[PDB]
Amino acid sequence: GQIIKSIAAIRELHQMCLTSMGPCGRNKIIVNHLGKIIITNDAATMLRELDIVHPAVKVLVMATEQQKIDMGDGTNLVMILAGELLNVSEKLISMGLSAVEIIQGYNMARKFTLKELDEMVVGEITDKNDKNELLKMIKPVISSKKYGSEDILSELVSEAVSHVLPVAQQAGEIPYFNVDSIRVVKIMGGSLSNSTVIKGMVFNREPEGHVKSLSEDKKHKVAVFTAQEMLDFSKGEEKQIDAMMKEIADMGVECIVAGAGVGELALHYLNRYGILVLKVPSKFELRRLCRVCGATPLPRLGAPTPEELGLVETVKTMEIGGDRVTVFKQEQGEISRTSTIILRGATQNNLDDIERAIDDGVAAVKGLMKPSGGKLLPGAGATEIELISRITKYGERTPGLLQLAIKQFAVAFEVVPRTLAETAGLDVNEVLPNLYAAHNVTEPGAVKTDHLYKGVDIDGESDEGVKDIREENIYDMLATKKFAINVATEAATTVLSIDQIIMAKK
Amino acid sequence: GEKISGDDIRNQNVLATMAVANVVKSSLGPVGLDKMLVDDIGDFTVTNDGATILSLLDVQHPAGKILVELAQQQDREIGDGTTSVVIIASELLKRANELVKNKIHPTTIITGFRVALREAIRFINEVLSTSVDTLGKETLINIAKTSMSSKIIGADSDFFSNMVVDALLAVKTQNSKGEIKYPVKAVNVLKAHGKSATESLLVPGYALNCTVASQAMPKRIAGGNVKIACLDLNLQKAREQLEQIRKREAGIVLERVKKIIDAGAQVVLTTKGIDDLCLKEFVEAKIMGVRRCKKEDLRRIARATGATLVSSMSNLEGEETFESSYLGLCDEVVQAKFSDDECILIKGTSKHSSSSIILRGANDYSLDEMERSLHDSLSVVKRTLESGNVVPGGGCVEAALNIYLDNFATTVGSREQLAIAEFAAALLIIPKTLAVNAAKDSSELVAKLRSYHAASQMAKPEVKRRSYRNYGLDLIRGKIVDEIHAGVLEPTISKVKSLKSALEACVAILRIDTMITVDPE
Amino acid sequence: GQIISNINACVAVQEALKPTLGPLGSDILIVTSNQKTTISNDGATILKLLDVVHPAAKTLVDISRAQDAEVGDGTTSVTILAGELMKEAKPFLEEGISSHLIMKGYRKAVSLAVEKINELAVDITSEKSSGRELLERCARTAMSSKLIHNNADFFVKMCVDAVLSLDRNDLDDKLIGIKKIPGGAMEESLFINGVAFKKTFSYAGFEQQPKKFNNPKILSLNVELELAIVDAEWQLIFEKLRQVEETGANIVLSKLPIGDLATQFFADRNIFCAGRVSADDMNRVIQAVGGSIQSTTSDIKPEHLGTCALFEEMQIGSERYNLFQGCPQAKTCTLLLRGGAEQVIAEVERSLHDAIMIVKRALQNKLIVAGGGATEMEVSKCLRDYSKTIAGKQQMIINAFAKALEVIPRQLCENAGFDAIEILNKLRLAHSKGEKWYGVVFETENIGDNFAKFVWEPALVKINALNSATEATNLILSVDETITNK
Amino acid sequence: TGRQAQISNITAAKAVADVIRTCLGPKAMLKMLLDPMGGLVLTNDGHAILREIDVAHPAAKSMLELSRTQDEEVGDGTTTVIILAGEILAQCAPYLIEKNIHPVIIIQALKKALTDALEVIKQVSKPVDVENDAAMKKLIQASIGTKYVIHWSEKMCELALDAVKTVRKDLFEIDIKRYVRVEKIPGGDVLDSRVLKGVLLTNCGLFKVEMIGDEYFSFLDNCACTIMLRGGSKDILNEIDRNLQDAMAVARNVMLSPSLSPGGGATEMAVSVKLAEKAKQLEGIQQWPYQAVADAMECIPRTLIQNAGGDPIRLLSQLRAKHAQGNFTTGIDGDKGKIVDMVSYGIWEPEVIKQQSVKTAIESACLLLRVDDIVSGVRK
Repeated sequence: GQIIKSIAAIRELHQMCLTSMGPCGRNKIIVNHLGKIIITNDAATMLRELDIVHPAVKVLVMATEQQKIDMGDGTNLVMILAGELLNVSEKLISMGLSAVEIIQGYNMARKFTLKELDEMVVGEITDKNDKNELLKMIKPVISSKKYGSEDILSELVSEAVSHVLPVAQQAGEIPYFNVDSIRVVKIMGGSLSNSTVIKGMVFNREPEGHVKSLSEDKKHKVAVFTAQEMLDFSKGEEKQIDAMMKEIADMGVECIVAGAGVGELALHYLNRYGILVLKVPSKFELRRLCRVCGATPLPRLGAPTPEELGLVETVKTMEIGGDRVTVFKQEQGEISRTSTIILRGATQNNLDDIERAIDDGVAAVKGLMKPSGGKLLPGAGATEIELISRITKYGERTPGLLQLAIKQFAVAFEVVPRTLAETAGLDVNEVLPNLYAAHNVTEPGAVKTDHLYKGVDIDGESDEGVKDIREENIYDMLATKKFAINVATEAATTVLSIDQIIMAKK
Repeated sequence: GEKISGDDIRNQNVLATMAVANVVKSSLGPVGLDKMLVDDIGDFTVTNDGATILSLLDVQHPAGKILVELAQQQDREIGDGTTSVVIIASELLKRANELVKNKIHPTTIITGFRVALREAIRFINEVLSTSVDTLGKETLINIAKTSMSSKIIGADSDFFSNMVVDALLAVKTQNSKGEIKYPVKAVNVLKAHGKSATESLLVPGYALNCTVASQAMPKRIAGGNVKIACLDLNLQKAREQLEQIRKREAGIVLERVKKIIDAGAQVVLTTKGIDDLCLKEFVEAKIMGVRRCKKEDLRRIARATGATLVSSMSNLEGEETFESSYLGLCDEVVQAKFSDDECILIKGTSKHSSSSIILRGANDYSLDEMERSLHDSLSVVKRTLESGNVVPGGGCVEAALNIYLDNFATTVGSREQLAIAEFAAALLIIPKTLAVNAAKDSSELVAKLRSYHAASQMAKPEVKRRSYRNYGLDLIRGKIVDEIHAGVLEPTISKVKSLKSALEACVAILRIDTMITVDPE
Repeated sequence: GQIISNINACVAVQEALKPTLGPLGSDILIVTSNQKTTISNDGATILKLLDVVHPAAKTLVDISRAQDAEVGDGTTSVTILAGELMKEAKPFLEEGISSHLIMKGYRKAVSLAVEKINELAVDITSEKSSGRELLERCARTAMSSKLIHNNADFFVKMCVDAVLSLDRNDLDDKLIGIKKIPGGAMEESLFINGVAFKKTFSYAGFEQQPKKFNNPKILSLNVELELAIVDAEWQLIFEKLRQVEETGANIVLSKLPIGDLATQFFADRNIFCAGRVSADDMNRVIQAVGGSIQSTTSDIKPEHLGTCALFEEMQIGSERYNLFQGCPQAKTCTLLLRGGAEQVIAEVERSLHDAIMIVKRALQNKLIVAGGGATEMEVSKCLRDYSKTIAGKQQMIINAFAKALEVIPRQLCENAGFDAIEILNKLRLAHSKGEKWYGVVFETENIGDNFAKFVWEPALVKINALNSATEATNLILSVDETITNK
Repeated sequence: TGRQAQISNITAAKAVADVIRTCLGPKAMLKMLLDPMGGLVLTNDGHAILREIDVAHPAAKSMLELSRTQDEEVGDGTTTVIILAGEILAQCAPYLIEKNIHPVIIIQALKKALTDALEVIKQVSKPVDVENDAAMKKLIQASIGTKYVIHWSEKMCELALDAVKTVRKDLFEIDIKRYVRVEKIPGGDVLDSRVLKGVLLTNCGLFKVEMIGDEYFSFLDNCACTIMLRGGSKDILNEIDRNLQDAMAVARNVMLSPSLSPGGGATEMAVSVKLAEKAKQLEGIQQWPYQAVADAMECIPRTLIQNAGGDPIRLLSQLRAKHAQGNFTTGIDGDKGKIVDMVSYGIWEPEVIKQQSVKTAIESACLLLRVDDIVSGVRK
């Protein structure tokens, strides 16, 4: 009522995410009750919008939150790995093996995998500020994320990270990384070649009264803010608003930021004194506005303190995507980080997949800076084949009942190379011997042989099966794999620990 | 009753055609798989033969039964390739469906297929070859390997090659106004189990399955001039007037046996069992008696040994006698134990020489498939010696002929060229189906094989030897190999009659317009 | 397998647009819940009001909505190509061929197609056709490729003169908006050099309004004028009228309507005023007269008052509208449609808005190629020779896309009543031994040269057509499952 | 239909094999059957079980003819060989209906498996001389341990071994042992027998006629042997022929294959551990379906563990380690489920027992894989 019932739901979702991962991977369409259509290959976003009536399989749904908080990438790899571990364990259940040795078998092999990740690591090379290093991290995401164009998207991200880079060369001990430092804007129409990068951050709003530049003012000033008796309130407000707006114009403040409701009488004087105003800033825009500009949102409607004010070297309100838009565009010299990357595309759904792909690229820098390093792992399924030889060796080194769990734990690794063959329509049985041909019988006496040095890249080479991953720069994140086996083991043992569903007053 | 017309009938014709077409798709090729049929009587029959399947196949569609009669006519005309020919009716009628929904007139489809097959003979003239073929050392073995397609005998075809060749070697005779041919369908096949495929024995003569009543008779006859007699009458005990008739009928039987003893017949063939009265006369005369003989097997004995069956003993007068012209002749009679039974071996017959084949298998279901597979191979060699023209195998014929039809369509032009292009794409299902049964890619070898035949017609001298042009295909390894190294070939008469018999078969489905179902009584 | 069921539902989308291809195409009638009759050839308005079932139908809608930016016209000959690529790919999807090889092979075919389209596009410049020629002689049949067949001769001598005033590098689409005037004729439409809008409200002095101004001045004011309490409410409104007269504005545009007090004060002084002014019309005056909008009378100053050459009161269709002429800055020429049929006004409304897109891309680059569906025939002819040697199975994949482009001449023969096979045999020799430029001619009902036919089409339409059909067809193959909650 | 039709065929043989799992060994269980007519048949022999049951699955009908072939050779203990044919079908579930492995590829792997199996059969080969009557006495008593005639076999099995050697001799040694004529006399004691060398009807010793209610006694002196059996009960003669007439297969198998293999399901233990080692040297695509055959080989000895009430997972851990390391002569005790080796177990079986078991299993397994689907309603 549970195991067989859950596996029926597992094989469903496992086959779904099987075609998501890989450069040949596929997307899916999800329609909610409101009619919203979302196309993405991410498993965390997929299961989030879907409504599942089976509480048993929901363990893998909530398990994605552990991966998104720790890393945010490799979500498709976790669902495929965790889903396969429960599929290969079905044979041990029919054999009569209790879950005691099954849970202990996965936990024993999990510690053995972490020991191999430190021995099998290569490509230290330890360079933060190189533009080529930013390309080596963002290129491999074409497997799990959108593979459409890796040439243009890799260049815009590398120029944006280097623009917001704190520098502080040698040892600067830089804390407080900015995840929000990268932002993209969806613009309907145009191709990807029309996209570019701006030193400042941009946003979608339209000017009304002035549209003038005003950035030529050579260190200008910007402010930030948080029957005759019937005319007593009317004339009373006209005298106060006039005096408050005049003192601002006397100080030479070209643009102000108003985060509250702006009346009709307020906008009347702004056109005469030539003062720009922002209309209804959101919550996430208000936090980015005060931190980058460095101005205090004084709630007083009067003249703000001229000592602390915002400054923008160069800003233009003219057209960008064909419509006039006022933006925050700036220059790194006199003002801080958090630039943006402007995207151009015809399909709005394709811009969403690029947004999720760039957001995962921010975690690549997080994985390098927060621990000692992100290191490297063989990409395109070349890491799993390295573990198959190690886990198989551990089965003979530890005789006992764990050999049945160790055997099924190594067989579960066959889904990763099958992913490349299934999504490409090629026979997995033809590519399988080409994968074993790298290590042959044993490893040659040379260091970093074709098993470690080369990998599986299938375009025209499907007959050969092996390709160098060094020139292709195809690698897997080490912090992701460490957290992948942790979430997969915790989620697999959780389903096996389920006994009976309990309903309380319903 | 029910009357429905329009294009929905033609869409239903191909729908019922593609439904039964899936039966012969998995059985095509040497790697093809068999299929089990439930006879509802408690037993089952597992066969890949299209002639046997379509006979038992239940088809509720009136047009679907046309393909059943098509395989029956190909058994007498060809005798092999049941699943390698009829299978073309699937995509050939499917590609024509797209033309029916369009403005293409059915006559253009009909005349388009007629001009394509009429001029296809000239295209086949390029791939033809004589009966000598290569330098030799393999002659009738290469044509014996033609039966490997659509059948599983290709694994054991190594030892069975010399068995089929030598079986048809000594059966030579003179018929057809003096033509030298082998009278096939006359070969006796015995079912047996045990040992392996390499232990199969070939008997250059006649073999009879029966049980000898008395073991003290001259079972083995040494020397020539052996006389054999055949009698259809039953001599045994059969129905104080009751005891007097029994004595009178006994004297009539002893008188008829006395006429056989006076003729000097060493072997007496009877239809039913032999009583004790005739056994005593056979021992004193040193004659071996035989009982439980089949009438169908006795007909071949009359042509082989020369002993004519006797319906009754009589003449113009009321005298009963056995003439000496009904006696047969052979070189020797040898009796040995074959599969828990002792069989009579008649070798070196006078009038006509026959041959027998003893087979071994796992169970009765295996012998039924091994018998018909080798029985169909006898017609492959027979039809090959009639017309010395042969074509290479491996499925490269269909891919090569479709390229010549591309330029042939531009020659005719007008509206008849579109039906030629659809006819070329219809023949492409044969090489693609073989890739499905071989667990390989379809368009992989198809796109490559057509590349070698694309420049085949563009070679002026044929530059040096053959850079591109070549024949044969390897299904196991999924590569392009030469016909000499692969050693596979097919007869031309089987390939010509394939699309020729299917011509009027596919058009008959197209000629159907209004469907009317009359309610039964 | 799941994609095949999704394609068959999307096949009927362009099969309803099947006859609509070409200038002989038909129209689709759409009736909504409001009983609004909409008859137009453009599929953008068709797909917008078309009921969608499977989410794949919205994919063609998003491309059609984005088609206005990429090209804007010829939508009948573009969107249909997205369904044809997936129609002939069904036998390949049933076999072991993955949809990735179809998507990867499509980009290789478009990369070779765009390379040939740029080769077909030739820019001579030099002494050949220049302004007022390329936009007239070569744009005669290029502007409207579908509708306005009988009235085409009228707009070439009219609409071309209106778009001539639009200089390059500007391309303002805000000032090209049209209006709906019931009654009249199409060829009798008057050219308007300034802002013109409807009154939308009738006045008691409607016949007494001033006929024309020598030096009019337009002022935009949002002040609402409406009437001890009686003397106070009447005096405050009277004081606001005197402050407006101090600026010397002969024309006052009020957002909210005005009462009788403001009307009588402006009528005695012969001062024009117009109420119920929309917000869209105010931005049109700012980009033409160059005035400003004053919310109240506190900040109103004399320098905020703009001016124009002259004012004129035009009476057409038994109704009078405001007419401005000689604006200080005008980048276009305002056109006013006429006719008694509302469907005809909306019919040419979509056509004239699609014709300005050609002028926009022509000013950037002036290029013409052979029209009438002959562009895909030369591209498909070149792909057959190259694809043979390109990456194995890609031979049959590109040849499927090469045969997918054959739907265009088959559709042109369906409306004209020709033979689909007869045109392929004549073009095959015309695009091989007949070099390139030989097209198809509908007038003489035979095959001829489009160079001497004078009919050309911009090659930029075919460039964005493949890009618009790129992510449209790739999204269908990249989605193997569709889930609909509840 | 297609792959779905093969799934029903795998479960058809799997359901039948699961019934005969407990039919092997001296601890073999029994099965009760209920027909629509109301009759009940309770027996431990799978021969009459497959004959009386009419199965609706067409694939299970092929196993009925296979049981007749296995029973034609020996018949005792060879009925459970069908399990091996059923385990291979269930072993293809991760491959055939999941990896989409082609059946001929599996059949080709079974061809190499059947060839490598015969090499392992020759590895456990233990020849023994047939001239010793005491060595051949304990050999025929192997199948007697499943019956209560054990202590009765002293005066029984000695008559069978002496009669076969007279009609066997040599020629190879191939001869016909069917010339023997066995006569059964109801009533009396089982210990009473008749020793007669000759033909029952030169210088004859004596001629006499005994007194028997059935017929008289006649002696014929030749220049052929008969057996007269006196049963200890009325209907016991049916079980006497099973322990003597049906026991002649042991005398036929020792002449064709003098070698001895571990008895009581202990032979395939050394085969499964050796087959896994031979798979690592193949290094090919077929290695996975070839190595998976060893997983189907270890399911047969689990029937003894299921009969001995043990844990097949934990017990086979030490058992499989003995055959793959210490020696291949080790075995499993079926009675108590113990590690006692076949050396002190005192029972050994000829090699042909497992030869014909694996040969008929692979030939029956490939034919089931060659069937794509099953159709009905032809109305023949």
